[PDB]
Amino acid sequence: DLASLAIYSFWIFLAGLIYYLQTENMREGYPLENEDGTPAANQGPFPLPKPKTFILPHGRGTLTVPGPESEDRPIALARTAVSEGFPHAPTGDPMKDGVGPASWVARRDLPELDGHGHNKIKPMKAAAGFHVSAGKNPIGLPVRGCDLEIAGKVVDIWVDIPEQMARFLEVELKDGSTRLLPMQMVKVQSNRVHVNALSSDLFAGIPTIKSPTEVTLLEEDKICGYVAGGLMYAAPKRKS
Amino acid sequence: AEYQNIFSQVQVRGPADLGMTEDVNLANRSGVGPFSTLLGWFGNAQLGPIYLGSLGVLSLFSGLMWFFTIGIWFWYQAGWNPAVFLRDLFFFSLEPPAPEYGLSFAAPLKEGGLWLIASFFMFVAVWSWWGRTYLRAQALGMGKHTAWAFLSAIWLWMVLGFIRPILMGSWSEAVPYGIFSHLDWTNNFSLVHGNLFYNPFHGLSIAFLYGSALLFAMHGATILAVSRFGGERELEQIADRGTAAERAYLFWRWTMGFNATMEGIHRWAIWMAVLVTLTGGIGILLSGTVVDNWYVWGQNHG
Amino acid sequence: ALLSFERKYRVPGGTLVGGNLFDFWVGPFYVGFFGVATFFFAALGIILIAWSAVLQGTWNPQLISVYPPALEYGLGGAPLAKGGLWQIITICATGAFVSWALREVEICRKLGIGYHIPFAFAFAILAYLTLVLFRPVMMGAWGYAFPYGIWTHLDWVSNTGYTYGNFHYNPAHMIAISFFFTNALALALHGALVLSAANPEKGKEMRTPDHAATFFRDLVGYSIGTLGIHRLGLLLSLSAVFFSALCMIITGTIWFDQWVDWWQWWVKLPWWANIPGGING
Ligand code: BCL
Ligand code: BCL
Ligand code: BCL
Ligand SMILES: CC[C@H]1c2cc3[nH]c4c(c3C)C(=O)[C@H](C(=O)OC)c4c3nc(cc4[nH]c(cc(n2)[C@@H]1C)c(C(C)=O)c4C)[C@@H](C)[C@@H]3CCC(=O)OC/C=C(\C)CCC[C@H](C)CCC[C@H](C)CCCC(C)C
Ligand SMILES: COC(C)(C)C(=O)C/C=C(\C)CC/C=C(\C)CC/C=C(\C)CCCC/C(C)=C/CC[C@H](C)CC/C=C(\C)CCC=C(C)C
Ligand SMILES: CCCCCCCCCCCC[N+](C)(C)[O-]
Ligand SMILES: CCCCCCCCCCCC[N+](C)(C)[O-]
Ligand SMILES: [Fe+3]
Repeated sequence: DLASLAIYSFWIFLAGLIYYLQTENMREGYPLENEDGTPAANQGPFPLPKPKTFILPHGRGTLTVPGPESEDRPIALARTAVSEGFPHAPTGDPMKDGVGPASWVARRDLPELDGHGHNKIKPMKAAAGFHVSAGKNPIGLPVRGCDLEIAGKVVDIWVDIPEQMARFLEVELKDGSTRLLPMQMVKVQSNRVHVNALSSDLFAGIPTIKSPTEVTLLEEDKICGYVAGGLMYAAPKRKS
Repeated sequence: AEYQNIFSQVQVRGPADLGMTEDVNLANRSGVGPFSTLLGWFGNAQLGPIYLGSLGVLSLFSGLMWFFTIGIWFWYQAGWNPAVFLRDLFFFSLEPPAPEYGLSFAAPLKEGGLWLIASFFMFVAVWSWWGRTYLRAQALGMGKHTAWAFLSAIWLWMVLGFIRPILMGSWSEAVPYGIFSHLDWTNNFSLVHGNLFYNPFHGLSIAFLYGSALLFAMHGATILAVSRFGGERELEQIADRGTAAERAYLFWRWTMGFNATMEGIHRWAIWMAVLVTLTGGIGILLSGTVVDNWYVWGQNHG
Repeated sequence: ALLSFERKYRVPGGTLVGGNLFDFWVGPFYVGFFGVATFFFAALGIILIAWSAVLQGTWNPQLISVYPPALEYGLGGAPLAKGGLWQIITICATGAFVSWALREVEICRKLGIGYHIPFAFAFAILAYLTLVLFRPVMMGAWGYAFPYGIWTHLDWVSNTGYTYGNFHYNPAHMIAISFFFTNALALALHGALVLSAANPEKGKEMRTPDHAATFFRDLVGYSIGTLGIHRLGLLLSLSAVFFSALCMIITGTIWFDQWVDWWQWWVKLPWWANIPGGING
């Protein structure tokens, strides 16, 4: 009957749909690879989708996925076993090298732009008319590391203009140079800003930006990456 | 403890975003509204501007007419009494015409005509508002997923009070406008068709509902988990993948064996949700038109 | 075996239990100590399911049913064939679930991300524990729990519901549903919004998150933003399930009469109780 028809039909629709959804989620990270970088023999039941091309705004070009994928940076890792499926140990300093939880991606050395073509994120001093509207204002507070030692002082807020969101705290270290600190990895207290991820002696390691009014997708990644990596690598210097 | 990212720690405010202009008629935009420091602790604080326009107004007007044609019926039920109105508010009901009138529009005001009027207002409110979601998207040169997704929802609502009552031969088969009354109608609708738990569409529909909860819980939590790498900025992550996306993909890969992309999971999102009322719609449309009792149908399959 | 960018992430550490012992992968999958725990609890609970099925004398999944002990056994232990099997399985299930959560934690650490996922999952676990542990214990017997069977669990739901009239009248159940519907609404919107920006009208450029924001401000005069809708989603969904757990934990414990009768309280408030007309006068 009709009902039987409909439901059998549906289970078929759903299958091609789960199929469509699966291939579309392969527009990246495939083909699969062996731990040595050579293409894996088994890529699964699913073929690669036909490329699609993205036309990116502000004449910043196009993106065609799937496409040739390349790390575009040396990975300082070494095998720890003779068979596949085991961890790869850092061969240097994971933080400095940018592997493990401290990893970063070779994105664009250009800032993300707002709908108009202006830099999406700007230091609040250069963002005309922006002010702290609610909560505790961080600017002027000492910055404390997990080792419970002062690493610097907050001397501005880097704000997202279209969203009116505080993205990073600009921090002034003992030598007068500043670093950016992601707003999701800091606890704004009443008499201090506490950073659980990094100990005071590691703030200097936070990668620097080439210009004082911009950050690029590459620098955001290196910075966010480095700070998150502290959780595992700063561990021996983090107290209670 | 570490910052969990549910509520913002600090609010900064700046000049109001009158938004993008593209092919939009700015004559029809409102002024920006106040800023809510409340809305600010969880999301943006900026209210407006909004786009009113011929279809916005029609929709809005019909929308209130729906809402009021019911309001006046309740008050009259209440014996025009404010004390009663408030005590008996869920008990009021505006019911369709008796099976007696079939699909005729001649039924009286106190006996069903009023229901037709209300529905009429609702019909216009929802379709115009639909047109609104398509146009608003066109004016900015955006895809129309929001309009096609909304259509899914309209599907179920259409089937419920317009397409099914019409295929059964009468307006009495439709849903009453009332709080406790539309619940009763629902419970009853199942009792009469041999228990909806035996309808394979109802069951499918529940799977996608439960799933929507499953997936949005899954997605919401992942993005917050990687916001420490600007994960919430999904469109540029799409255009240029970050360590935020890689960590997102690998978390789910290491956990359950496969993963999505930053664009993909959003495809998984719009379908899981749209399948709720699609499947739903079908389950209900076949109930009483083709299948009189799902238990009995369940025993044979046909 | 690896995605073109996975290797630099596959570094040692993050384990909660047992150091480097189980710190490794099997194909795409991460094992970890809890990898093993869940495998163990799962293999076990499945064999215990295959075993109930022979005592039942059916190899058909539409028929297999693993039922709790009867209302006579109270909160004591039942024989295998008479409910004991269901208790071991519940222990195994719970064991599987918790273990699966803790593995999520272990993966979280290795990747240096947030714990929001294991955290959200725990709400699901709490819902299941409400239906087979908290409620029954508070009620006084293991048989108030639902059976592990495809259709029988549906029977349990329908029967438990109707024991209190039309369950729609449970106030907590009302709010719980409201969240389920709203969450599905928000999921459809969010998904639709991002896609429409990333996949514009033909030949046009990918929209900006500033367009997406506008689109919504234009539609309903407000945009929650990208950190907002994600906070929203997590919340609605967690809430739906939180209220689901509440409607059940109160049902049969502190309220055992017909849910529809509980609304008399509103109506029997002294200021408008004896006043004529309407529906309730
Ligand atoms: C929480 C609310 C009620 C209840 C009310 C209902 C109602 C009402 C319905 C279901 C439906 C289903 N229920 Mg139930 N269900 C409950 C508790 C459970 C439990 C549990 C351990 O707590 C589980 C595992 C299930 C599982 C299931 C599926 C068989 C089915 C589709 C659900 C879905 O899409 O979710 C979304 C999740 C996903 C898409 C993720 C993937 C889920 C897959 C499908 C899990 C299948 C597991 C199953 C085959 C058993 C495996 C166990 C062993 C390892 C073999 N229910 C409680 C008692 N359930 C629907 C149905 O059609 O089945 C008859 C239906 O109509
Ligand atoms: C005793 C009750 C019966 C039963 C009878 C029914 C009936 C009858 C129906 C459902 C339906 C549904 N049931 Mg059932 N159901 C039962 C038990 C359950 C159980 C359970 C036991 O755990 C669950 C989880 C469900 C779950 C569900 C949903 C999956 C499904 C509706 C999805 C939806 O989101 O529609 C919500 C969305 C809409 C209604 C779309 C409407 C959109 C419109 C356009 C909105 C307009 C708004 C307007 C402008 C005014 C708004 C105000 C302004 C915002 C201010 N049922 C038992 C067996 N169920 C529906 C279905 O699809 O069944 C197959 C349905 O018709
Ligand atoms: C006749 C039926 C009654 C009624 C009786 C009941 C009863 C009784 C109950 C509900 C419950 C619920 N009802 Mg009701 N309800 C009715 C009608 C409805 C309709 C409606 C439209 O009419 C709606 C929308 C709902 C909606 C809902 C939800 C609020 C809730 C179910 C979801 C949940 O609890 O998640 C909770 C989620 C879980 C339990 C899932 C847990 C999953 C676990 C942690 C992991 C699964 C792993 C699995 C084994 C994996 C397999 C391995 C494979 C690899 C996949 N009800 C009518 C009036 N309703 C249920 C509830 O609130 O429970 C607390 C419940 O018990
Ligand atoms: C809290 C909000 C919602 C939510 C969230 C949620 N679920 C989650 C997560 C999150 C955040 C995960 O991270 C985790 C996941 O990895 O998803 C891919 C998970 C998950 N939610 C799942 C299912 C699920 N979630 C559900 C519900 C929900 N999940 C909510 C609505 C439902 C239902 C019924 O609504 C189901 C069916 C899994 C896909 C996955 C967890 C997988 C897992 O725990 O693996 C460990 C266990 C096994 C491999 C199998 C164990 C076998 C048992 C020992 C025996 C079988 C006993 C069982 C009781 C029989 C039941 C029979 C039925 C017919 C009744
Ligand atoms: C503030 O106080 C005042 C007095 C000012 C008020 O106004 C208060 C007002 C309230 C008390 C209003 C309360 C309103 C509610 C309780 C409403 C609740 C409504 C529901 C629960 C509705 C549920 C389901 C509705 C359904 C499925 C409707 C479907 C409608 C249709 C598909 C429309 C079909 C069209 C019809 C039959 C006519 C078509 C005719 C043509 C010519 C095309
Ligand atoms: C978006 C893809 C995920 C869809 C989930 C498919 C599994 C649902 C199984 C429901 C069992 C249903 N049925 C028809 C017997 O009632
Ligand atoms: C509709 C029910 C679907 C249940 C799916 C069962 C779990 C799926 C896990 C697939 C993981 C795949 N793998 C091994 C190829 O990577
Ligand atoms: Fe998202």
